[PDB]
Amino acid sequence: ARVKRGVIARRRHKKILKLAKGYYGARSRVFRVAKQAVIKAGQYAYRDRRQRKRQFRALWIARINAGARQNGLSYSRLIAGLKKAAIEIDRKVLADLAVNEKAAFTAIVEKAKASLA
Amino acid sequence: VSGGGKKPWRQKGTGRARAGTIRSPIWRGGGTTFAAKPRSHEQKLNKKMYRAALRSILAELVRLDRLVVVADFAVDAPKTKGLVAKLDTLGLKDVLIVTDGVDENLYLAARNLAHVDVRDVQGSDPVSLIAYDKVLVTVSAVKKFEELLG
RNA sequence: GGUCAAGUGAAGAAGCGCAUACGGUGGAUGCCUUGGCAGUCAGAGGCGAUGAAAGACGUGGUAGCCUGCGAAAAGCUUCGGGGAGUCGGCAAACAGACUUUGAUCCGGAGAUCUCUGAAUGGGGGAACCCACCUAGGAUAACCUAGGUAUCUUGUACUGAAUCCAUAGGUGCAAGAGGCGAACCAGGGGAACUGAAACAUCUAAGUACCCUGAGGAAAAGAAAUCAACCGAGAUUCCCUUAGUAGUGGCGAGCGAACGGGGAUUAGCCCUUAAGCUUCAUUGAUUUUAGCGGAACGCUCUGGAAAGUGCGGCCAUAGUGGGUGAUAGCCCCGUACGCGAAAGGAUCUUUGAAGUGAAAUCGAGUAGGACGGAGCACGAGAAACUUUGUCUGAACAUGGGGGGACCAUCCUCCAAGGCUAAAUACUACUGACUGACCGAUAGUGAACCAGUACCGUGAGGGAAAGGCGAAAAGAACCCCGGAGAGGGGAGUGAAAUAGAACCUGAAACCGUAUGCGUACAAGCAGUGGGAGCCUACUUGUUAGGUGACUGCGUACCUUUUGUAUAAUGGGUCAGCGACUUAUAUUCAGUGGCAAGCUUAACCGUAUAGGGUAGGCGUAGCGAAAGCGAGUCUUAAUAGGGCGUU
RNA sequence: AACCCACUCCCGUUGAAAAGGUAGGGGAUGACUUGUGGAUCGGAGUGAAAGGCUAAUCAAGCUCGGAGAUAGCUGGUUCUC
RNA sequence: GGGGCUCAAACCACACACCGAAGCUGCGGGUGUCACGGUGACGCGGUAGAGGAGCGUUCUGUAAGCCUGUGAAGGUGAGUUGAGAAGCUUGCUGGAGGUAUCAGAAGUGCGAAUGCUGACAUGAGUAACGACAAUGGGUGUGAAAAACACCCACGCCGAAAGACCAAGGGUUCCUGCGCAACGUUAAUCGACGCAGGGUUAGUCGGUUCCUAAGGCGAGGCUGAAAAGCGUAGUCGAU
RNA sequence: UUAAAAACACAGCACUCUGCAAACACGAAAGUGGACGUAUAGGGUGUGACGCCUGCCCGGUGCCGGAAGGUUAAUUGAUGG
RNA sequence: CUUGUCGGGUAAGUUCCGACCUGCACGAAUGGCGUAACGAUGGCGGCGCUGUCUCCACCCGAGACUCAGUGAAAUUGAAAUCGCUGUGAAGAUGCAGUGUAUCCGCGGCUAGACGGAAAGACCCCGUGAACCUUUACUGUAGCUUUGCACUGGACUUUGA
RNA sequence: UUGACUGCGAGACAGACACGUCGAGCAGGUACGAAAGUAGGUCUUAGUGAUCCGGUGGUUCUGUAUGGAAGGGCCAUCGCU
Ligand SMILES: [Mg+2]
Ligand SMILES: [Mg+2]
Ligand SMILES: [Mg+2]
Ligand SMILES: [Mg+2]
Ligand SMILES: [Mg+2]
Ligand SMILES: [Mg+2]
Ligand SMILES: [Mg+2]
Ligand SMILES: [Mg+2]
Ligand SMILES: [Mg+2]
Ligand SMILES: [Mg+2]
Ligand SMILES: [Mg+2]
Ligand SMILES: [Mg+2]
Ligand SMILES: [Mg+2]
Ligand SMILES: [Mg+2]
Ligand SMILES: [Mg+2]
Ligand SMILES: [Mg+2]
Ligand SMILES: [Mg+2]
Ligand SMILES: [Mg+2]
Ligand SMILES: [Mg+2]
Ligand SMILES: [Mg+2]
Ligand SMILES: [Mg+2]
Ligand SMILES: [Mg+2]
Ligand SMILES: [Mg+2]
Ligand SMILES: [Mg+2]
Ligand SMILES: [Mg+2]
Ligand SMILES: [Mg+2]
Ligand SMILES: [Mg+2]
Ligand SMILES: [Mg+2]
Ligand SMILES: [Mg+2]
Ligand SMILES: [Mg+2]
Ligand SMILES: [Mg+2]
Ligand SMILES: [Mg+2]
Ligand SMILES: [Mg+2]
Ligand SMILES: [Mg+2]
Ligand SMILES: [Mg+2]
Ligand SMILES: [Mg+2]
Ligand SMILES: [Mg+2]
Ligand SMILES: [Mg+2]
Ligand SMILES: [Mg+2]
Ligand SMILES: [Mg+2]
Ligand SMILES: [Mg+2]
Ligand SMILES: [Mg+2]
Ligand SMILES: [Mg+2]
Ligand SMILES: [Mg+2]
Ligand SMILES: [Mg+2]
Ligand SMILES: [Mg+2]
Ligand SMILES: [Mg+2]
Ligand SMILES: [Mg+2]
Ligand SMILES: [Mg+2]
Ligand SMILES: [Mg+2]
Ligand SMILES: [Mg+2]
Ligand SMILES: [Mg+2]
Ligand SMILES: [Mg+2]
Ligand SMILES: [Mg+2]
Ligand SMILES: [Mg+2]
Ligand SMILES: [Mg+2]
Ligand SMILES: [Mg+2]
Ligand SMILES: [Mg+2]
Ligand SMILES: [Mg+2]
Ligand SMILES: [Mg+2]
Ligand SMILES: [Mg+2]
Ligand SMILES: [Mg+2]
Ligand SMILES: [Mg+2]
Ligand SMILES: [Mg+2]
Ligand SMILES: [Mg+2]
Ligand SMILES: [Mg+2]
Ligand SMILES: [Mg+2]
Ligand SMILES: [Mg+2]
Ligand SMILES: [Mg+2]
Ligand SMILES: [Mg+2]
Ligand SMILES: [Mg+2]
Ligand SMILES: [Mg+2]
Ligand SMILES: [Mg+2]
Ligand SMILES: [Mg+2]
Ligand SMILES: [Mg+2]
Ligand SMILES: [Mg+2]
Ligand SMILES: [Mg+2]
Ligand SMILES: [Mg+2]
Ligand SMILES: [Mg+2]
Ligand SMILES: [Mg+2]
Ligand SMILES: [Mg+2]
Ligand SMILES: [Mg+2]
Ligand SMILES: [Mg+2]
Ligand SMILES: [Mg+2]
Ligand SMILES: [Mg+2]
Ligand SMILES: [Mg+2]
Ligand SMILES: [Mg+2]
Ligand SMILES: [Mg+2]
Ligand SMILES: [Mg+2]
Ligand SMILES: [Mg+2]
Ligand SMILES: [Mg+2]
Ligand SMILES: [Mg+2]
Ligand SMILES: [Mg+2]
Ligand SMILES: [Mg+2]
Ligand SMILES: [Mg+2]
Ligand SMILES: [Mg+2]
Ligand SMILES: [Mg+2]
Ligand SMILES: [Mg+2]
Ligand SMILES: [Mg+2]
Ligand SMILES: [Mg+2]
Ligand SMILES: [Mg+2]
Ligand SMILES: [Mg+2]
Ligand SMILES: [Mg+2]
Ligand SMILES: [Mg+2]
Ligand SMILES: [Mg+2]
Ligand SMILES: [Mg+2]
Ligand SMILES: [Mg+2]
Ligand SMILES: [Mg+2]
Ligand SMILES: [Mg+2]
Ligand SMILES: [Mg+2]
Ligand SMILES: [Mg+2]
Ligand SMILES: [Mg+2]
Ligand SMILES: [Mg+2]
Ligand SMILES: [Mg+2]
Ligand SMILES: [Mg+2]
Ligand SMILES: [Mg+2]
Ligand SMILES: [Mg+2]
Ligand SMILES: [Mg+2]
Ligand SMILES: [Mg+2]
Ligand SMILES: [Mg+2]
Ligand SMILES: [Mg+2]
Ligand SMILES: [Mg+2]
Ligand SMILES: [Mg+2]
Ligand SMILES: [Mg+2]
Ligand SMILES: [Mg+2]
Ligand SMILES: [Mg+2]
Ligand SMILES: [Mg+2]
Ligand SMILES: [Mg+2]
Ligand SMILES: [Mg+2]
Ligand SMILES: [Mg+2]
Ligand SMILES: [Mg+2]
Ligand SMILES: [Mg+2]
Ligand SMILES: [Mg+2]
Ligand SMILES: [Mg+2]
Ligand SMILES: [Mg+2]
Ligand SMILES: [Mg+2]
Ligand SMILES: [Mg+2]
Ligand SMILES: [Mg+2]
Ligand SMILES: [Mg+2]
Ligand SMILES: [Mg+2]
Ligand SMILES: [Mg+2]
Ligand SMILES: [Mg+2]
Ligand SMILES: [Mg+2]
Ligand SMILES: [Mg+2]
Ligand SMILES: [Mg+2]
Ligand SMILES: [Mg+2]
Ligand SMILES: [Mg+2]
Ligand SMILES: [Mg+2]
Ligand SMILES: [Mg+2]
Ligand SMILES: [Mg+2]
Ligand SMILES: [Mg+2]
Ligand SMILES: [Mg+2]
Ligand SMILES: [Mg+2]
Ligand SMILES: [Mg+2]
Ligand SMILES: [Mg+2]
Ligand SMILES: [Mg+2]
Ligand SMILES: [Mg+2]
Ligand SMILES: [Mg+2]
Ligand SMILES: [Mg+2]
Ligand SMILES: [Mg+2]
Ligand SMILES: [Mg+2]
Ligand SMILES: [Mg+2]
Ligand SMILES: [Mg+2]
Ligand SMILES: [Mg+2]
Ligand SMILES: [Mg+2]
Ligand SMILES: [Mg+2]
Ligand SMILES: [Mg+2]
Ligand SMILES: [Mg+2]
Ligand SMILES: [Mg+2]
Ligand SMILES: [Mg+2]
Ligand SMILES: [Mg+2]
Ligand SMILES: [Mg+2]
Ligand SMILES: [Mg+2]
Ligand SMILES: [Mg+2]
Ligand SMILES: [Mg+2]
Ligand SMILES: [Mg+2]
Ligand SMILES: [Mg+2]
Ligand SMILES: [Mg+2]
Ligand SMILES: [Mg+2]
Ligand SMILES: [Mg+2]
Ligand SMILES: [Mg+2]
Ligand SMILES: [Mg+2]
Ligand SMILES: [Mg+2]
Ligand SMILES: [Mg+2]
Ligand SMILES: [Mg+2]
Ligand SMILES: [Mg+2]
Ligand SMILES: [Mg+2]
Ligand SMILES: [Mg+2]
Ligand SMILES: [Mg+2]
Ligand SMILES: [Mg+2]
Ligand SMILES: [Mg+2]
Ligand SMILES: [Mg+2]
Ligand SMILES: [Mg+2]
Ligand SMILES: [Mg+2]
Ligand SMILES: [Mg+2]
Ligand SMILES: [Mg+2]
Ligand SMILES: [Mg+2]
Ligand SMILES: [Mg+2]
Ligand SMILES: [Mg+2]
Ligand SMILES: [Mg+2]
Ligand SMILES: [Mg+2]
Ligand SMILES: [Mg+2]
Ligand SMILES: [Mg+2]
Ligand SMILES: [Mg+2]
Ligand SMILES: [Mg+2]
Ligand SMILES: [Mg+2]
Ligand SMILES: [Mg+2]
Ligand SMILES: [Mg+2]
Ligand SMILES: [Mg+2]
Ligand SMILES: [Mg+2]
Ligand SMILES: [Mg+2]
Ligand SMILES: [Mg+2]
Ligand SMILES: [Mg+2]
Ligand SMILES: [Mg+2]
Ligand SMILES: [Mg+2]
Ligand SMILES: [Mg+2]
Ligand SMILES: [Mg+2]
Ligand SMILES: [Mg+2]
Ligand SMILES: [Mg+2]
Ligand SMILES: [Mg+2]
Ligand SMILES: [Mg+2]
Ligand SMILES: [Mg+2]
Ligand SMILES: [Mg+2]
Ligand SMILES: [Mg+2]
Ligand SMILES: [Mg+2]
Ligand SMILES: [Mg+2]
Ligand SMILES: [Mg+2]
Ligand SMILES: [Mg+2]
Ligand SMILES: [Mg+2]
Ligand SMILES: [Mg+2]
Ligand SMILES: [Mg+2]
Ligand SMILES: [Mg+2]
Ligand SMILES: [Mg+2]
Ligand SMILES: [Mg+2]
Ligand SMILES: [Mg+2]
Ligand SMILES: [Mg+2]
Ligand SMILES: [Mg+2]
Ligand SMILES: [Mg+2]
Ligand SMILES: [Mg+2]
Ligand SMILES: [Mg+2]
Ligand SMILES: [Mg+2]
Ligand SMILES: [Mg+2]
Ligand SMILES: [Mg+2]
Ligand SMILES: [Mg+2]
Ligand SMILES: [Mg+2]
Ligand SMILES: [Mg+2]
Ligand SMILES: [Mg+2]
Ligand SMILES: [Mg+2]
């Protein structure tokens, strides 16, 4: 029983070369270079699911700082004031109100201020 | 493999990978690494393990109603159509016929019949008893299984 | 609306990137096969001086090569078969013919059979040169047919030193010589390697070289083993047993007795079985052939063997191929018949020969020295054999029973012949394969031991596929009376067009969409505007990716590599833990104080065969004793073992 | 001078050439040079001796066998959880 | 680390707030072990290495089955399903084969070995085009002329770069017809392709006659065998 | 085929061996060379035209001569156990 | 030691020539000391001559350069392939910080890519290999001693 | 005066193995001491070398047809800078 490798080997190389679509030069058309490019792309994607959550908290916090100082308060003093009174609203929701619903953000900043913080 | 007695090139200095023979298994026309030789595939089965499987098969054939017992089964003159009519009375098409001794006439018929085999008590193996849809046995052959199989 | 100023900044790509669509190159993959590989069952096991194996040259209606033949040259004569086409293939055309008054074709027996080659009349650089003798025929400068090597054996004649007769010399007959894959019996005989170095030892009496024989060979009928009971020639298989031994007692080597089988057989020197060669008596096979059953309609289709419906044959039903898948279309198959003439085998009965050595074994048995062989390496070392040197007895005698002696037992050496069971396959036929399928399988599917390489010995490739059928593209146009194309035709299909099935990847292009000329690095990824396309007209799908956060390839080797340490230009194909025999442990089964057979028979995967192996008892170095035993003066102690 | 040789420079070094070329150099009646044919070879030959030469190969030629020598050493070793 | 920093954005004390990991919590999934009868509990980084469970390829049985010209294998896109190796369904191409399920058997899975064979890239349209005797016009032919033929001039060799024997080669010789490949460019030309033709001996050279070095060598002598040496003899030119 | 030399050879010199079937060399051997030679010859070794010369040591290791004594092989086999 | 010391030659002489003797470590056929002629032999010094040089300039041919035709090679993981100062398998185009900088050719030069080429030849290791030496070990061809055989007769000396 | 004894040995310490170290108690025979008792060398820790092979003294073993013997086993002991 002699087994020939032609059909199975070709099917396996085409799966890798389809994931390497859009890469530059030999990274999208030769198997040896495209195999390493696909592995490193998956290494980056695993790490950047952690970094996506970090990059978005930093963006919300920076926008909350800009909106609070327009009402006479810094970010660190507003967070302490919110925790003092009641509020559990996310940084994600807070950054949305700072840009879109500016009259609601002012009310929250004014209530956090009234907690003497 | 023929040829390949000498080194293709000297060991050092040519800038090529080391070679000792052109008939290497890594080369195009070279030999097979673990080439085969004619060997035997034949296991040992205990005499009693063989009989225990026959008892197990025959017991299951009765439970599944795939065994038909008749009082003697003989035909006169070798004619395939003579046997086909006889088997049609019992309503069997794919059948194994077991008798205490294979008659010449019954062997000459059923030789060209497609899904019919005529065997003997000592000639019927575990595979044939499972392969066919029905087994036809005579009372004289049933007595013969009891002596052989206890 | 005008001028001025400040701000802002679309489009415009020499060329590149990604995506998609079409091509090109290239030849993978799939499917296929006139070629290989390994077996089983048979055959017959040699050819050659009556000229072999192997060749050169020639031979055809027309050039070459392959096949066949040999100046009578793809053939001549006879028998036997058949039953209409034929003049071999690559490889086609044009011609000339052959014939039911029997061709081509197949088988048996004949005839012819150049030159070289053991090559054989003498030479020689193989395929060439030069001769002599006899018989017959021509008259010119020869023709035809036979002879002429060497050695051995036998025979006839002849005859040196030398009288005799010896060596020698001529003539007749008979034989040999050379080739061949293996098997067999002999002569000569390594090393690498292992011993984790290496001398003894091993590898191994292997590889290799040489010489003889045969279809087999060799060996074979006890001066053999056993053990006080017996067996009964030789050969081969399975066990005894990796035991007793042997061994720098290292690495290693390794029996026999006794059992189970295959085969069956002995006969002579007061002259036999047997074997050869003739002549006869019958039978059987081989070399060629002959007969050999049973199907129609319908649908799709270029074409049915496929769909649907109904039948028939069977000692013939998973054969091959026919326009796609056929028991009933063809060739076949089961089953029946067959041979003018050769071959072979077995069978009667007649002859000739051989066996054959004459008369029971003397330079023999035994011994001393040096070696070889026995599983046994000098060892307590028996036995066989012999290079050197010696050397008996005569059946009230001689050999052996592992130093040697005694007693018993058992054989009769120095003379022969003998089948079967056993080994091997270069070669021929049939059948088979959980073998390969064109980088595989033979090096070799194809004009391969070729092309090519080397002075030579020698080494040694690449290279398969149109289509069912050549129906292989008449004719027109561009072009050099080209190459190559555009039409037209053939075809089911020419993007099946001869470099012809399918036609992947690397690699190279054309077209369209988006991006790219102030911007620094493993080229990706998290986020993300804009533009283009499609339709569900935007919580959608596809293509691009301005800008921005992070981010120094893979393998190996290492304490540690982005490492400026190793490896890789890329693609496609191939490429590395197997098999046999002995074992131990685990899982899963069958039997169970028992379990299981090996060779071998076989009604052949059944059944038989229980010789043997393991278990049911241990202790001791052993004799031995035994649920005990060893140590010891010791039923004390202790070691090992026992429910 | 021819002929045999090979002292120097340069060029060439992927060469016109796997040892050459141009310009100079030595011997040139002799222990000379050369054609044809022949003899000696692998632990062997030959050597006015360099371990030189024996078919571009020499501190032991080439070829085929033992033979898949051996390699405590480098390299490589192929799907998934 | 840079910009920049002086009642600091330095240093010494004290205080309160915030940011900040794949740590912890929240929400949704998957798995290992143990206990109970699907729940509870705590685990789930990993090289050498040990243990467990699987995917896919070829062949054999199941299979005289089932699928298939209303289109098999293969190739090329799209969609979809699993934790993965992978599976499934379809458009186009292709034109005749494939193998469900569960078992059995392996030439069973490549990116590396300065791996082997074939094809194709980069260098790059870059180096080079082989003695630095040397060429310029006219005419003809032809699809096309720097190179072919002829003519008029110019250069080079001439103890050769001219003639002739031998060795070696083997048709390269001459003539018609050609230009794909060969010729380091083109070619109408050629030592290239096709087809014809061409070599005439008593005196030339061999053969025949003779021998040298040397070879072979009837008998012979020697040697485990193969064989060595050699006499008569007979080969061997230079 | 990176070394042409001071390296090798050389004429001359000396030592030593060899009486001819020579010493010596190639050959399991037959035989062949030396040599169809014969000590003014042949082999080996060193030195190296020519001139003047070549000194001391015989303890070591070689070679040559001696044969009294000591040691000493195969072989033989008294004696003892 | 050492470029010993003295003399000569030069403006200046580790080389050269002539001496001295303290010969690390000359020496008499592995010859000692001389020697005319000879040498593509080693060292030193003069005359002539000069692009050897100060210090290069111009000119002539063959390449290089451009156009037409034909058309290689080693190399190569993939490249969107800058400087500096640090860091770091310890000497960075690729990492950190920072500075510069529109995109692409052609003619030149070689500072780097630890540039290409050849599994370092130096060095060490392997219970590796060859070949060479000898008073290493164990053997052996050859040469030589003696016993027996081929191999006999007689006489004499002499031991038992 | 010979306890520098003979057969053992509960139990330990050390320790990859092969080796090593300590030892109450029992049985035989002893020596000292009136006796309880002490004694299996020396105040302790170095003074050493495996297996193979060969030799010597014993021996309820074996002993290749049988009775012996040779040879082997067991116990004691000898031969390694
Ligand atoms: Mg394969
Ligand atoms: Mg992209
Ligand atoms: Mg963050
Ligand atoms: Mg965060
Ligand atoms: Mg062959
Ligand atoms: Mg070879
Ligand atoms: Mg190689
Ligand atoms: Mg090889
Ligand atoms: Mg090899
Ligand atoms: Mg091949
Ligand atoms: Mg092969
Ligand atoms: Mg192969
Ligand atoms: Mg059985
Ligand atoms: Mg049947
Ligand atoms: Mg472009
Ligand atoms: Mg593009
Ligand atoms: Mg593109
Ligand atoms: Mg036969
Ligand atoms: Mg014959
Ligand atoms: Mg011919
Ligand atoms: Mg011919
Ligand atoms: Mg012919
Ligand atoms: Mg022929
Ligand atoms: Mg004739
Ligand atoms: Mg006829
Ligand atoms: Mg002849
Ligand atoms: Mg002849
Ligand atoms: Mg004759
Ligand atoms: Mg002749
Ligand atoms: Mg005579
Ligand atoms: Mg013969
Ligand atoms: Mg043969
Ligand atoms: Mg022999
Ligand atoms: Mg033999
Ligand atoms: Mg022998
Ligand atoms: Mg050896
Ligand atoms: Mg060894
Ligand atoms: Mg070893
Ligand atoms: Mg060694
Ligand atoms: Mg040894
Ligand atoms: Mg030795
Ligand atoms: Mg041996
Ligand atoms: Mg032999
Ligand atoms: Mg024969
Ligand atoms: Mg015979
Ligand atoms: Mg024969
Ligand atoms: Mg015969
Ligand atoms: Mg036979
Ligand atoms: Mg015989
Ligand atoms: Mg015989
Ligand atoms: Mg008796
Ligand atoms: Mg008998
Ligand atoms: Mg040993
Ligand atoms: Mg036996
Ligand atoms: Mg027996
Ligand atoms: Mg026939
Ligand atoms: Mg017929
Ligand atoms: Mg028929
Ligand atoms: Mg028939
Ligand atoms: Mg068929
Ligand atoms: Mg078809
Ligand atoms: Mg059919
Ligand atoms: Mg029909
Ligand atoms: Mg007798
Ligand atoms: Mg004797
Ligand atoms: Mg002897
Ligand atoms: Mg012996
Ligand atoms: Mg021994
Ligand atoms: Mg005896
Ligand atoms: Mg004798
Ligand atoms: Mg005897
Ligand atoms: Mg007797
Ligand atoms: Mg005895
Ligand atoms: Mg015996
Ligand atoms: Mg006899
Ligand atoms: Mg045999
Ligand atoms: Mg046979
Ligand atoms: Mg193919
Ligand atoms: Mg092939
Ligand atoms: Mg091949
Ligand atoms: Mg050649
Ligand atoms: Mg040739
Ligand atoms: Mg048509
Ligand atoms: Mg197509
Ligand atoms: Mg087609
Ligand atoms: Mg087809
Ligand atoms: Mg095609
Ligand atoms: Mg492609
Ligand atoms: Mg482009
Ligand atoms: Mg821009
Ligand atoms: Mg700027
Ligand atoms: Mg850049
Ligand atoms: Mg995104
Ligand atoms: Mg989008
Ligand atoms: Mg992005
Ligand atoms: Mg980015
Ligand atoms: Mg980075
Ligand atoms: Mg970064
Ligand atoms: Mg690597
Ligand atoms: Mg390292
Ligand atoms: Mg290191
Ligand atoms: Mg370290
Ligand atoms: Mg790092
Ligand atoms: Mg790297
Ligand atoms: Mg780098
Ligand atoms: Mg390196
Ligand atoms: Mg690197
Ligand atoms: Mg390294
Ligand atoms: Mg590399
Ligand atoms: Mg292969
Ligand atoms: Mg078990
Ligand atoms: Mg069990
Ligand atoms: Mg006890
Ligand atoms: Mg116990
Ligand atoms: Mg010379
Ligand atoms: Mg010059
Ligand atoms: Mg010259
Ligand atoms: Mg001359
Ligand atoms: Mg002269
Ligand atoms: Mg002269
Ligand atoms: Mg001269
Ligand atoms: Mg001459
Ligand atoms: Mg010659
Ligand atoms: Mg020769
Ligand atoms: Mg040699
Ligand atoms: Mg030599
Ligand atoms: Mg020499
Ligand atoms: Mg030599
Ligand atoms: Mg030397
Ligand atoms: Mg050669
Ligand atoms: Mg050479
Ligand atoms: Mg050698
Ligand atoms: Mg071997
Ligand atoms: Mg070999
Ligand atoms: Mg090898
Ligand atoms: Mg190695
Ligand atoms: Mg090591
Ligand atoms: Mg390495
Ligand atoms: Mg390697
Ligand atoms: Mg920073
Ligand atoms: Mg303050
Ligand atoms: Mg905090
Ligand atoms: Mg977090
Ligand atoms: Mg966690
Ligand atoms: Mg949860
Ligand atoms: Mg964890
Ligand atoms: Mg884990
Ligand atoms: Mg199947
Ligand atoms: Mg279709
Ligand atoms: Mg398939
Ligand atoms: Mg398809
Ligand atoms: Mg088919
Ligand atoms: Mg299947
Ligand atoms: Mg394979
Ligand atoms: Mg293979
Ligand atoms: Mg394999
Ligand atoms: Mg494989
Ligand atoms: Mg790999
Ligand atoms: Mg690959
Ligand atoms: Mg890998
Ligand atoms: Mg390379
Ligand atoms: Mg390799
Ligand atoms: Mg590779
Ligand atoms: Mg390759
Ligand atoms: Mg290019
Ligand atoms: Mg360039
Ligand atoms: Mg250039
Ligand atoms: Mg150029
Ligand atoms: Mg040139
Ligand atoms: Mg002109
Ligand atoms: Mg010209
Ligand atoms: Mg002249
Ligand atoms: Mg001329
Ligand atoms: Mg001329
Ligand atoms: Mg000629
Ligand atoms: Mg030629
Ligand atoms: Mg011609
Ligand atoms: Mg011509
Ligand atoms: Mg012409
Ligand atoms: Mg043209
Ligand atoms: Mg050409
Ligand atoms: Mg051309
Ligand atoms: Mg040229
Ligand atoms: Mg021509
Ligand atoms: Mg002669
Ligand atoms: Mg001769
Ligand atoms: Mg003769
Ligand atoms: Mg002659
Ligand atoms: Mg002549
Ligand atoms: Mg030289
Ligand atoms: Mg010279
Ligand atoms: Mg030179
Ligand atoms: Mg010299
Ligand atoms: Mg001589
Ligand atoms: Mg003399
Ligand atoms: Mg001499
Ligand atoms: Mg001298
Ligand atoms: Mg001299
Ligand atoms: Mg000299
Ligand atoms: Mg001198
Ligand atoms: Mg002396
Ligand atoms: Mg003296
Ligand atoms: Mg003397
Ligand atoms: Mg000095
Ligand atoms: Mg001085
Ligand atoms: Mg001075
Ligand atoms: Mg000077
Ligand atoms: Mg001077
Ligand atoms: Mg001086
Ligand atoms: Mg001094
Ligand atoms: Mg001196
Ligand atoms: Mg002297
Ligand atoms: Mg001296
Ligand atoms: Mg002097
Ligand atoms: Mg001279
Ligand atoms: Mg000279
Ligand atoms: Mg001079
Ligand atoms: Mg000067
Ligand atoms: Mg100038
Ligand atoms: Mg110029
Ligand atoms: Mg151009
Ligand atoms: Mg150009
Ligand atoms: Mg830097
Ligand atoms: Mg740095
Ligand atoms: Mg930098
Ligand atoms: Mg980077
Ligand atoms: Mg950086
Ligand atoms: Mg970083
Ligand atoms: Mg440039
Ligand atoms: Mg340059
Ligand atoms: Mg550079
Ligand atoms: Mg460098
Ligand atoms: Mg380098
Ligand atoms: Mg290597
Ligand atoms: Mg190395
Ligand atoms: Mg050592
Ligand atoms: Mg070692
Ligand atoms: Mg030596
Ligand atoms: Mg020695
Ligand atoms: Mg000797
Ligand atoms: Mg003698
Ligand atoms: Mg004492
Ligand atoms: Mg005590
Ligand atoms: Mg006591
Ligand atoms: Mg007392
Ligand atoms: Mg030893
Ligand atoms: Mg006895
Ligand atoms: Mg004894």
